[PDB]
Amino acid sequence: RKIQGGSVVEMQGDEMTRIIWELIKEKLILPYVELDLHSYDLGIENRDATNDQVTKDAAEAIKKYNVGVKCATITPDEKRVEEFKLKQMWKSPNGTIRNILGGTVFREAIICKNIPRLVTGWVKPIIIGRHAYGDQYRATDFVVPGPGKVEITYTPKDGTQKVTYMVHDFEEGGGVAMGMYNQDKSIEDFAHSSFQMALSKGWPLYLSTKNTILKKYDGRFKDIFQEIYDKKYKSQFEAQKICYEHRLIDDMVAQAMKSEGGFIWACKNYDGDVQSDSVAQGYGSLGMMTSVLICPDGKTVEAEAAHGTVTRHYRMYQKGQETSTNPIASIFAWSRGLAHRAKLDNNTELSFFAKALEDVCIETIEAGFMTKDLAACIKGLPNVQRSDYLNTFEFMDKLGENLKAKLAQAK
Amino acid sequence: SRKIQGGSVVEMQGDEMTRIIWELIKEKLILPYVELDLHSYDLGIENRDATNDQVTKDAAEAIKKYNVGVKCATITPDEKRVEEFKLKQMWKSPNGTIRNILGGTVFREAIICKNIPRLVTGWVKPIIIGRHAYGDQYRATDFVVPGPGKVEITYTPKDGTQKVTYMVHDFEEGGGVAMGMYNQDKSIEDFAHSSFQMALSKGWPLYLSTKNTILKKYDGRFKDIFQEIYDKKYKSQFEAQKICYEHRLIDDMVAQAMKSEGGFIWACKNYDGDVQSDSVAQGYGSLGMMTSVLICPDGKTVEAEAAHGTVTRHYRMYQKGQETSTNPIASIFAWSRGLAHRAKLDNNTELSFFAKALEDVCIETIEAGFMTKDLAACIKGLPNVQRSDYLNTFEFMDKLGENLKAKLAQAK
Ligand SMILES: NC(=O)c1ccc[n+]([C@@H]2O[C@H](COP(=O)([O-])OP(=O)(O)OC[C@H]3O[C@@H](n4cnc5c(N)ncnc54)[C@H](OP(=O)(O)O)[C@@H]3O)[C@@H](O)[C@H]2O)c1
Ligand SMILES: NC(=O)c1ccc[n+]([C@@H]2O[C@H](COP(=O)([O-])OP(=O)(O)OC[C@H]3O[C@@H](n4cnc5c(N)ncnc54)[C@H](OP(=O)(O)O)[C@@H]3O)[C@@H](O)[C@H]2O)c1
Ligand SMILES: O=C([O-])CC(=O)C(=O)O
Ligand SMILES: O=C([O-])CC(=O)C(=O)O
Ligand SMILES: O=C([O-])CC(=O)C(=O)O
Ligand SMILES: O=C([O-])CC(=O)C(=O)O
Repeated sequence: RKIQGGSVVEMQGDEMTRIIWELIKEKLILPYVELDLHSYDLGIENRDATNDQVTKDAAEAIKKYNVGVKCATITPDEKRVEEFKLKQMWKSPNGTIRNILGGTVFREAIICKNIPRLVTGWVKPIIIGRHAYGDQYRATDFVVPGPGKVEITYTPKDGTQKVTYMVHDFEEGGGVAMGMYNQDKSIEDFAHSSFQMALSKGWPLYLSTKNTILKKYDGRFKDIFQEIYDKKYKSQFEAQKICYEHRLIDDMVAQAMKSEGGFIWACKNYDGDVQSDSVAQGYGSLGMMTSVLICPDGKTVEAEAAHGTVTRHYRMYQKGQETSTNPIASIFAWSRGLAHRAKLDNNTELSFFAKALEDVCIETIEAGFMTKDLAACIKGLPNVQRSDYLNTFEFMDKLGENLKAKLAQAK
Repeated sequence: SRKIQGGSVVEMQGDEMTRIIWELIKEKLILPYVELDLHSYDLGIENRDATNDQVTKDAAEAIKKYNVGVKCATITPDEKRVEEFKLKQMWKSPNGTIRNILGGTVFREAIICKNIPRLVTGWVKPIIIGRHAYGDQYRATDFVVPGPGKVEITYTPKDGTQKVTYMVHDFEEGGGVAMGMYNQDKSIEDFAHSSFQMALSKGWPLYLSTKNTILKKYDGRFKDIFQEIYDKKYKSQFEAQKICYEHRLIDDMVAQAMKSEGGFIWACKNYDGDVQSDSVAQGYGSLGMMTSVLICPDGKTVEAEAAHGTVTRHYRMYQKGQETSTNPIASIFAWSRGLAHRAKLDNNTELSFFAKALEDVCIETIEAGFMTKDLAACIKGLPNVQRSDYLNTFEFMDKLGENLKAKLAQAK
């Protein structure tokens, strides 16, 4: 009999990750777990067919059932419009979901003992807490077609006192302009999540901004964090002998690069996006990172891989050429979602299954069976032979066999 | 004098630890050997406050006139700096002010010594960042939103046609923050040309990073302008030199850079060039070992600087009587790169030799085992560094001065 899993929102995606997602459900999930599975096809063609309504529906379902697991998706630009004959240049589904749910996206490498890093000093984990709301990911941007003025205006709801600011007077030619924003409550929730995560690990917490340049916008982040620290967390931090520090982002990225790891890094949305990929690659691979959106309600989570649809590998797949795409991040999307589902429901067998799934992945790699990205960590990319790694499908097969044995040996 | 006649140079003095080092460089490495028509602007925080920041604008105009500026790191004030110095205003970054006036691309690259281990194992070839020097976050209009209300952004055509208004956000609960930022077509085009030309001159591929999937209009403009200029002007030359141009999304690009062997030009939007130049500098060894030169679109005007800041934390150690070991190399290369460009403009052979000899002295000294503590930590690991492994700030300047004097004396 299969494990009774409960309610989980599943979002399918695009290109190489869509194929991997199918293999994960077929070989690793469905043979062992029966789920109340609420599935939403966020493939690009279905998003286009539904005028992106399928994306909004999925987000509302995550809010209802409190657990979502999402496959990487195409965010379309002009080249994608021509490729898929799109009606519109749809917004990122991740930006849409995060805008609705809010919260902090926590990202952390998945570590194997036999995988050398590219950054020599990182012997302890770096955990990025990426603010999931606003800034560049909910911006209003446009092409300035020629000479003219761009202004930004604030009108208070108690229609008494409006302010207009000059952004730029385009005297010659055109260019681009944009407005973006963030909300106090969202920044407050982001602070609370970062302080709580640091206390949960017993590690120092660092916030990065560029408040010397964006004195008002980034100053608000720095001020809210410091206020919340002083009033709610300072004594707990002092009790655990850990600290909280604000740093300018350019200092911070260099400090992280030379650190030993073992800190929480609170990142504004954009910095969290960019630096999580830098950090993932520094440890090993984009295929070896977890990403979990923890919503401010302390109950709803959305788990995903940090990487994209791996288009470049997909193009090799389309030509029949052998590919070796790392599926572990996609697998930990499922394992982290199912683990949270089990924690909500006190589902003992599902908790065991989710941890066993993660253990199989680590054990398999550490025994010497891995995809090409990890073989390249060990040997160096010029020295990688075909005999050093498994292709995507061989590796999925090896994981399937090792999970079968683990679950059988457990019964 | 019998010194090298070096010509006209705009000098911009700065703050905290770099101000101390800056004077040591002039006193020990420059002025004993080079006679300069020095146009000095004190961009220390106190003189900027006293002149209501006018000294900063005057300095930028002087760089325009004399085509060469060398700049010390400066404090950009926030609330805490206003309190520390009782400033009249939260002045804007002098770097932003100068760059907004001059425009161009800031090219940044590590300074490599053969005995200094990297933190990033793969980087055996140079990574050159071309940072767009204009616009975006560094000439933004940002403000606090004090409570519920609407933020909108409007474009008013100069030709009288219909104004366009877009909603930014309806704040329905509480306040927050909002901002507008922009960039200009001509500046983006100049940024493209500079990046393509740098790639061809070094003979390396070029990569532009944006987030055009998200900022489809704003960043799509960068991508489209680069691609059109590539197709119309540079693609044939790239193909002849066996190199390529590619646009990549920024999160892919930073991971690609991490695992690369190096050997590429990286065209960065203003903010990314700021942040990633610090990450790259540290990856090769130290923030003290990176050059930074703003190359203006006129192909004649340059401003050289270090990429790091005023090193406040070391300055605080100096103020309390604690020994410091701050790396001056980036500050020295600001002078050497500025003087080298002055020499190129003037066909000044002796000055060109002096500027190269100055850089060689820095590299030879470190490779001979004389270095500041950051570089000793590269070799031994910070926990294993002993006092005998390095020289303090002043000792290292003295050793460079000794080695420069010896090199120039042998050269005659
Ligand atoms: N969360 C999301 O849904 C998400 C995130 C990012 C991007 N995207 C979307 O994904 C599409 C492609 O974006 P992109 O090419 O910039 O980013 P990407 O899909 O993350 O791939 C970039 C490169 O990273 C390496 N990589 C990423 N994941 C890997 C894995 N699982 N195994 C092995 N290598 C991996 C590969 O490098 P090599 O080529 O060197 O092998 C790959 O070509 C775009 O349409 C974008 O909008 C979606
Ligand atoms: N171009 C510019 O004018 C510029 C650029 C950046 C910042 N700033 C300004 O500089 C001030 C301080 O900013 P910050 O502390 O964020 O950045 P910073 O001055 O670059 O220093 C940050 C840290 O980097 C290391 N570092 C930087 N330069 C070094 C050198 N020459 N030798 C050895 N180590 C070096 C030190 O790390 P450890 O503490 O670990 O030793 C230092 O504390 C601020 O007022 C800021 O506005 C100016
Ligand atoms: O923000 C992310 O995590 C990935 C992204 O930019 C997109 O969804 O296109
Ligand atoms: O951009 C403008 O038209 C004026 C302004 O705010 C600036 O000099 O940054
Ligand atoms: O932009 C730079 O090169 C350094 C910076 O942010 C500042 O001047 O405060
Ligand atoms: O923010 C608003 O009020 C409407 C809008 O532009 C969005 O939903 O991003």
